[PDB]
Amino acid sequence: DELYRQSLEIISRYLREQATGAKDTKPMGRSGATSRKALETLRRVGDGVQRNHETAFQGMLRKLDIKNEDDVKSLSRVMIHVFSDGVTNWGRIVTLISFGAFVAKHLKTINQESCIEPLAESITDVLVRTKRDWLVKQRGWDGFVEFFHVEDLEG
Ligand SMILES: CN1CC/C=C/[C@H](O)[C@@H]2CC[C@H]2CN2C[C@@]3(CCCc4cc(Cl)ccc43)COc3ccc(cc32)[C@@](O)(C(=O)O)CC1=O
Repeated sequence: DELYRQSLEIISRYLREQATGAKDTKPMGRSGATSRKALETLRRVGDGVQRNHETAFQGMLRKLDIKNEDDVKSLSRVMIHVFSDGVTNWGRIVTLISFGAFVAKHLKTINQESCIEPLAESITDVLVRTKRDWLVKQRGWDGFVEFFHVEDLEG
């Protein structure tokens, strides 16, 4: 399942990088060029989402009250409720992953870094297993990179 594997790699790297503030220097697996570009795109667009919706992000984090492994496990149901049960577009996918990064940073701050990888898996499961048809129709991570591509300015 190449789409699942690629998705998990991109999402896991972004969440870990957000939490630690350090780039992972290990090579990507399969489809490395696209995955690198996808991660670069999340760095740009995801960071903006977290700031544009800072108050709402903080509010939801507070409401969720994430302390430990069991709370992190409980998030799948919430993601299905909020993300899966609605329209699908790249913006909503970016928000799913960006709020994930916001939770990952919280996990670092409460010294529960071990829960970041399970969190990344949960987000990937929700995205790929509930929206595969859409993702395939939209050309997967190549489509993601194409959708957010910015042309160079003249001059
Ligand atoms: C205009 N916006 C962005 C501002 C809305 C902020 C919301 O109050 C709340 C703060 C987090 C967001 C709720 N979640 C966050 C949520 C749902 C809460 C649990 C959760 C946990 C993780 Cl690890 C990742 C994501 C999520 C599901 O992902 C979302 C995707 C799309 C939208 C909202 C999502 C979103 O698409 C939606 O609200 O439907 C976001 C949207 O329209």
